[PDB]
Amino acid sequence: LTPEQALDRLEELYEQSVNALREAIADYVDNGTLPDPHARLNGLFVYPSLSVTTTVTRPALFRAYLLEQLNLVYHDYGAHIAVEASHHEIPYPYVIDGSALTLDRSMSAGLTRHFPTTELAQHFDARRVDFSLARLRHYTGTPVEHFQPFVLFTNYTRYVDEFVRWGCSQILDPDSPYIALSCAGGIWITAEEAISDLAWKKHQMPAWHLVTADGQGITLVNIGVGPSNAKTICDHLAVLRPDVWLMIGHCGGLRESQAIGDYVLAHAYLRDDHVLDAVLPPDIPIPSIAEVQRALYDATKAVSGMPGEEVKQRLRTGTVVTTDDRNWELRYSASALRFNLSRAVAIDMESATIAAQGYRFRVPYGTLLCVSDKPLHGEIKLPGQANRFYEGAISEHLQIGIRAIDLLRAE
Amino acid sequence: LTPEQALDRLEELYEQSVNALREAIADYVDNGTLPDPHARLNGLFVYPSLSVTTTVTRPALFRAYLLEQLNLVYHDYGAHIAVEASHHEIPYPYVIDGSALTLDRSMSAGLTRHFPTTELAQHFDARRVDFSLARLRHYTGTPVEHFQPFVLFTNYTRYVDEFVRWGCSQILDPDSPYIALSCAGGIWITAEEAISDLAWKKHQMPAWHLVTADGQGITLVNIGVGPSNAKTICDHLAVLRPDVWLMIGHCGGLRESQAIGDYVLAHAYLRDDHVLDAVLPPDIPIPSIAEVQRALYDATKAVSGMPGEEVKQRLRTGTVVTTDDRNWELRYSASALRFNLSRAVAIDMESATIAAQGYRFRVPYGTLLCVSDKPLHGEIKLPGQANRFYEGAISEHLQIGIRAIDLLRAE
Amino acid sequence: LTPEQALDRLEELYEQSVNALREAIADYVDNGTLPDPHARLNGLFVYPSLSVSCYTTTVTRPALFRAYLLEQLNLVYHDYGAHIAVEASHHEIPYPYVIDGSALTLDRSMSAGLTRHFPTTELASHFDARRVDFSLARLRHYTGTPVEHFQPFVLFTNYTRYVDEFVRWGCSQILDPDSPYIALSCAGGIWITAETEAPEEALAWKKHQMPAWHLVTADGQGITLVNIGVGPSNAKTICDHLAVLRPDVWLMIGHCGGLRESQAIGDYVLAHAYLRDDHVLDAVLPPDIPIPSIAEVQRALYDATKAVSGMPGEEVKQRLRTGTVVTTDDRNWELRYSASALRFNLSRAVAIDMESATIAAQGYRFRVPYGTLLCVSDKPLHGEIKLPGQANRFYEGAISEHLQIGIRAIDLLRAEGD
Amino acid sequence: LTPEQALDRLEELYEQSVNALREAIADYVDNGTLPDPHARLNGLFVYPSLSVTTTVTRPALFRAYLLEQLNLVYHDYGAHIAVEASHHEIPYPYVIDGSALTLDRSMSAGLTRHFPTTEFDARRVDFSLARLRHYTGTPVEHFQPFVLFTNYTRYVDEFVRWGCSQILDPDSPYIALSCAGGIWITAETEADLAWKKHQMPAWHLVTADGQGITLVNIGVGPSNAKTICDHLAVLRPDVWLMIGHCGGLRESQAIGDYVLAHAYLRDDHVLDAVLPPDIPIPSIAEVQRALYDATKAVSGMPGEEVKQRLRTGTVVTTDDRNWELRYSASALRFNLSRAVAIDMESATIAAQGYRFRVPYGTLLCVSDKPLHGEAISEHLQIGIRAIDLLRAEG
Amino acid sequence: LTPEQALDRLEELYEQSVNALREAIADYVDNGTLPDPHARLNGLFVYPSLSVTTTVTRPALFRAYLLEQLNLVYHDYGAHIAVEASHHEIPYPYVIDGSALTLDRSMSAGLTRHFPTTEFDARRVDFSLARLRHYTGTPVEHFQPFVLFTNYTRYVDEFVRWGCSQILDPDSPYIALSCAGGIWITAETEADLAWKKHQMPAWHLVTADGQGITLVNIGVGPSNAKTICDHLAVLRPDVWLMIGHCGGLRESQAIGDYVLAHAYLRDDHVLDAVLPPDIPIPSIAEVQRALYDATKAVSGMPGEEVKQRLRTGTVVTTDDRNWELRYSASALRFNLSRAVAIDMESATIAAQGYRFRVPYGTLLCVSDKPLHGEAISEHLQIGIRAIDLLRAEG
Repeated sequence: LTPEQALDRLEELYEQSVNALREAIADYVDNGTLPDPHARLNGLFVYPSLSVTTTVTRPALFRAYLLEQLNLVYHDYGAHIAVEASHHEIPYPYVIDGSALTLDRSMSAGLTRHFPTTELAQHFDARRVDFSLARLRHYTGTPVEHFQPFVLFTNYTRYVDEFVRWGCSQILDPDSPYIALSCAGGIWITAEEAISDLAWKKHQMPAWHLVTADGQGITLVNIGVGPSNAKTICDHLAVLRPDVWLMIGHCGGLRESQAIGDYVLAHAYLRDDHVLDAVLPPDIPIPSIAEVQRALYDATKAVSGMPGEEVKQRLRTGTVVTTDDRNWELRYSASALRFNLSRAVAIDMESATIAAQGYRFRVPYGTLLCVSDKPLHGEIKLPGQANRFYEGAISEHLQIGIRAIDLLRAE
Repeated sequence: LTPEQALDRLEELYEQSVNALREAIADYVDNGTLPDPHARLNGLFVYPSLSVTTTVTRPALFRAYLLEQLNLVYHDYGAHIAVEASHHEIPYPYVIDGSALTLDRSMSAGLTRHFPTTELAQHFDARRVDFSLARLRHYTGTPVEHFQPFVLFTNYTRYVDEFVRWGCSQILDPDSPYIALSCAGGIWITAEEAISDLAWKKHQMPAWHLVTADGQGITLVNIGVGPSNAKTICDHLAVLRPDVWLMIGHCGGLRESQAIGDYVLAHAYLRDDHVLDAVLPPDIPIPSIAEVQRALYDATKAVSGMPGEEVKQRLRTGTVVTTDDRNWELRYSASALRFNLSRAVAIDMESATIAAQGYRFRVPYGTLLCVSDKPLHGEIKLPGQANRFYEGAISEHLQIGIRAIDLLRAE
Repeated sequence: LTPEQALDRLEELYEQSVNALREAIADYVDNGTLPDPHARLNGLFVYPSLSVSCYTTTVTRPALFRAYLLEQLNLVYHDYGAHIAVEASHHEIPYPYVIDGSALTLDRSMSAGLTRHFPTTELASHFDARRVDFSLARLRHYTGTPVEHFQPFVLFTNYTRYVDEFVRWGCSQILDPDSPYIALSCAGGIWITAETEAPEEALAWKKHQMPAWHLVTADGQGITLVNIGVGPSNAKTICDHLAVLRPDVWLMIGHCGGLRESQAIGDYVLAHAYLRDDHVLDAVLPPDIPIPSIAEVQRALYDATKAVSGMPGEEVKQRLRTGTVVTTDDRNWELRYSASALRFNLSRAVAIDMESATIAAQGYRFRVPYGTLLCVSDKPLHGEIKLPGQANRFYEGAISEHLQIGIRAIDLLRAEGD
Repeated sequence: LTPEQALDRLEELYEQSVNALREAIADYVDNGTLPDPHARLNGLFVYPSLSVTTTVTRPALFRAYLLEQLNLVYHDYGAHIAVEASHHEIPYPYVIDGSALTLDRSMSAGLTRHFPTTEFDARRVDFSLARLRHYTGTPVEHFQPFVLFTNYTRYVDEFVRWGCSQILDPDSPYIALSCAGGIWITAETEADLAWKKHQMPAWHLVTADGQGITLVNIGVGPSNAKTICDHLAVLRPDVWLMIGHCGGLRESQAIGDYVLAHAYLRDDHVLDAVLPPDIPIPSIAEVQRALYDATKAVSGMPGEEVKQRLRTGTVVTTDDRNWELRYSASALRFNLSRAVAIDMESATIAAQGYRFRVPYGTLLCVSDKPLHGEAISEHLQIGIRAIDLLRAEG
Repeated sequence: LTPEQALDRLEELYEQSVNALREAIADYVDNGTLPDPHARLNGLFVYPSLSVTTTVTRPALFRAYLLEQLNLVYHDYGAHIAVEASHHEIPYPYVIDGSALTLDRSMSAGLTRHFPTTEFDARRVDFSLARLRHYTGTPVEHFQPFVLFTNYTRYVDEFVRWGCSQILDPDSPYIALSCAGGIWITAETEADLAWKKHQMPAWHLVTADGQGITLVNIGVGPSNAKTICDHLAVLRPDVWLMIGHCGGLRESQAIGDYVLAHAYLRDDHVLDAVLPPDIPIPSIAEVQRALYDATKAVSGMPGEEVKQRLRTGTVVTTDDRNWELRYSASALRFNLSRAVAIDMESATIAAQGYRFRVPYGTLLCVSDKPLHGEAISEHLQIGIRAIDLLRAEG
């Protein structure tokens, strides 16, 4: 029972099963020692279990989060918690923290035919959480410990450049909460090269964390383009239960009055990204969150300078069409009717996906896009072709994103 | 050209074609006189046309609205308007304002084989507008002239009772803007029987208008139950281009914490009403309007008494499931998964339909439902079975609806 | 236990359970006391169970279904020498079902308290007790009349004018001492017999969504007229509940839109098929499951139209068209005729309405004989659009006969049950 | 504008083009001469169109039908009758119904290049008239207006036998039995292999006025059923009945029992595109009634007994002959549709009949109880009495 | 556990139940005696199951297959072989393959009530073994592992003729030609009507080791095609080829040209439920190559000329024989699929072959140019050379 209690038993049974297995395996490599099926059947290396009931892992990492939710039940429901051993063995690939010193084909087949491996045919159960922690590091090029609870998603490396910039000067100012910058390379920064000409080549979703003492900083992930890996990153960032993730990206404005550099606030999404159709049908509505919508509207106002509802000029609120087909223009004729029915105000390739994932995993979400092109009105040009109007508004766009996270953290 | 101009030509050519036809027909009844095909081919009785371009009707009725939009283009675009005669004849059934003195089968077939009738195989063109004006009167039991721009939709005759109550005492108070009450019976009221034990039998969607000098009062329509005639009423009320219509109804609460009498603010809709699937697919998102959402939230706060965000107790915001199958409970098992995916917070039979119609016709919309039952938690009972908790909150519910219209009119 | 004894026990037992629960609730509303887990685990307020042999079911309101239950129980008892068992079951009656209609609703010490310590409704022969109470609780509300007044022959109408005619005919019918119709149960609680003063008022449309009217006979074999409004929703709804009363037949008598050039307002349409565009039943009965027509009902409706109307051969051949009826949930279907045109053509649609297919599909689902006899009140595709209740002399003058045919078919059908 | 000669006028314009076409091509094959391109546009080969507007063809055999059709339009509303040339040239292959070419693709390379090719109106009926004679071992001129459909050789035999019994006895109205393979039997004659030479052989039992029975043995599956009806439709039959065997789905019914369809569960798939499965196909009351009577009589049931061997319900037509291998899946639908019997051509004949305005019905005989683990001449006689009954009330 | 006797052990358990079953029912029909209910549970009628787990039946003919299968499991991994009784009773109708009952529904009312009824494992293969002999005029014991599929009687004849030429000449390996209708021809003998008695007749050209060709003439449409394959599959053929005619869809190709399928546009509908149309059906390279070779040889093309008469592409199989009547609709898809020819059974044989792991291929001959307005023995010979070639590399 009790808060501070069980939480130590978890770490106990956890590190208990982890080293047991890490050893058993070593005992098998250059020896061939088989683990005792009895001690195993009793939990030689099984994931800690906790009831009040689902198995957990890396309790030390989710330490804080587990307490914040632990006593928040004890001190008002009088429930007991009998942390013990579950009936789910930890897959060995997860106990080899770091890299894996390979063996030959026969040895590896033995690991498979004798020890516990991954089992597809099986919220957030110990196994699913470990699955996403493994990948998250690989995709982002950073440790899971540095991840902050307020994340920003971008599709322009220019934005990462700025972030790291702003993030360093912030580490230098003693009046700033930010004390360090975890970079996709695996380097820490404190009080000129945080950007590596090797992160992009090595990680397809490089992240950058602006850490704070209390662990309430800003994390930025460059998810790249497309609904597919926008869905990917979210499947994983979900296990760290973020407070909110915002899509700060570029889009094609679909209305006449829009100007390159204007902003779009999505209050609905036309889901033509396909990727999540089987686990969340296109007819299941994904609403906007009043809190984030307001933080976004306010931040645009604050940073913009547009007095009161003057923002109404360069800031439109409407539905966004997210598609997995970048060259939709080749098929405008077909898309025309759906764009008209949905009164679409803009089109991009990640928004809806991010929003729906936020919706699926109960993670607050929002999208603030920047018009960087006008496909149906001539004036054709996308990010990277010298649009002084869009480029000359990236800092501004990124600022808005940060102000918003500020407004949200304030609550 | 010009505002005050053309607007008089419209009424001119209109009343011109209307009497011409009304006469021509009389000339045919007890005479058999055929109208001159030449004068006809030149516009003996054709709908006034207006370009800057779509045909119009009853210009006198849409007088105000046509000006508000007329000069609002002249005084800032320097465009000319050549009102003339269109190439669309007015169907005779519309020129017989009131009732139709019948003839025999041979005479009626002659009207058909010789004069202009309704043509299905053909925004808001003269013909479609006349179609809806004809029906609107019949369905509501009131003249089209009394309709106010702020309408309320209810599904409980109890609410109409209250409205008429409150509406009469308001006509008496000289400090009230309201100067009269147009009743579904066809009676006017000024400064004890506005409710007729014959309106409900004669009209399936009785309305009640609380008129004002400036014509900015509150109109209430009892649409009945079901998505089908919720779609019906809207197809018509659209031609009078209302400023907003709100669904003030009862619903089944789907969450445990909800209490009979609580309120639900829809921020999204699970469209299982089917009725609008062919003209607006279930995957086309219907967002909420920030203005109405706020007017509704504020009004609930104001009238409720719940301090600040205390409303959070008896007021939930979430997606609503609208269905055309009232006995959904017989099929809970099937509906379970979709209710869970959509995180449904309540279920009713008109909301989504009203919202989508509002969305289709660019008419601001919103829904404030009152939990009058809890299907998945025992505590079973619907409106009319003596729920002192729901009934003892109808005035309150109706007040909220009115406060909201007040907040919206204030803008 | 003999059939008649099985019914007496079901009654005594049911009433015992109802009363036990009403009482236990009063003790709670006052002394704040509640029932014992033991007494309940035995069956303090539990529905009785009826078993035969091995089929078994829970039963509710036995007195209301006595004739029905007796008929089925007698059959298997005498003809198959079956054994009948009656006794407590393991399903408690949900307290709302013992309240009746209205109750003493006060505070949270009630609403929340009741469902906390007493039996509530938990979703997850043909129909079991809870399923039947569900529908029984609502018929009352929807129709404005006691469930025990419903007759086994039902007539569904979509226009108030039919109710007017039905009530006239009925009133003048109970006034004829050699007629089987003895009383007229009206929506609102009004009961009309011979020794009744002022039968003229026999406001119901304000208080009830689908008011009903019953012309009862000494043996419950009269005629029930339910005026369902408009649309597939309500049709589906009323039928869900009306099915538990196990009706002999339900007929849809109402107006429709004739879709053929040669049709004349006032003409009749005998449906022999349905293009289901009502959507309301797609999930539980896909549109590809055919809804056939019942030969005996077709025959009764065909024969009644002839007899009652007096139409001779050729007149019948033209005024009484028999084909496919399309039912839609979109009243303003005209606004998009192009889209509908194609479907109408493939189905050789003879008419379009808003409740037909739904009624028939429901009858099909619940094994209740069904049929449709509509009357053309306008011609949407040929220059005569009109909403029921406007100036339309030819149709209004057709209503009385249309009703008579419906009553004749029922009379003809009741007469064939041998 | 005269409903009579007008049929003869159009009749003239047909040979006026048939002769022209044959001649023109008879030349090219020899002399190599190509017809005047101007003569073509003039209307050298086109069909004789009509107006009251549509082209026609083979007015010869369609005389009765045609005359007995236009008259209803004249002596009942007096309509303008127009009979001239059309802008549609007859396809050269529909004109080889007189001779029999043996050339080749090259010796035809010009036939397609120069002469008019193929690329209910005239072109439509021609398409069917052609094939119709190939699928059956008979000429279109022998087809009777009352058709029976079968899928069991035992019925053809049982039929050919019965026919002859009637073909000789002067009392009967049946004069000659047109057989599959160009054969022709008359009262003055004596008593094969059509099954190898024809996908779907037929056997007509002609009469003076041509109001006798005609039996076509369709293949199996809904493909053939649809196919044969597309062509037959062109002769405007008065009614066609599917009389076949089926698997009984109810515990009650016994092998030999009859099933009368009152609805169809269409799993035949073949007509889904032109007629979506949600379109309902009703049963014809008079045909339903005929089959019922024909059964009551020929069976020997007083008027109730019949219901112990006769069953009315919804039939399921599938293109999956081995549907049993996956009944687990079918089950829900069979239950939902309260299925009574299952076969492979019924709904298809019914639906096709419904599309071409041809009265239809099906009388099936249970030949297997697939869900339970478990007469011919009579079955056929029933079809006959039903046909003859329907002919009477007509 | 001995891969040999084990096949004989299971073989024993079969007759151990076949004999039992027949006996038991031979009694009831006479004495009226019902078998010990305890004897049944004991395993009186059940099938001889296997484990290495699945029942088996008719191990007799399946000896070669069976032995030559278990061995691969022993001499390659040494697996436990279990051969005992199963919990599945043999359906009484699958045992009437010795006698021939003539009773009736009532005289069988008990057969179903008392005895075991019908309500790839054992029950499955039995289902096919039965029917397979009814659809073809031949016994399952004469089926060769190399099958050819046809839809044109001209091919059977062309085939039966050729076979005999080989059946007599001692040099050839073909010894006897099993014919449709129980007929059996040998080098010592002389030289019909199967077409009337069988939906799909077959004609085997047996050899000592039973590695000869076998020709089945399937009906028309994909229903028959699917149906025949469901049963044939049970004999585990080595390969079956569809050699039929088709309509050419390309301006180039000429009547008589050949079409080799490299993909299928499935509009046959019949296999949509068990194998959704989005599942791709690939072509077998070795079979594609065989047909290509067989064509190059038998045609007389040096190694290029062939491409002027031979075309490889995607075939469209439809259940709509008169698809032309609505080509307007088909057009988009034919274009999208770059369709080359259209037929009614190809994709169906292909898909079915793909489901049962049976090498497949189709060689079609253009017999019509429907979109343009416009050899047999060779076609058949090609099929042969392809078959014989594939037999060689095996």
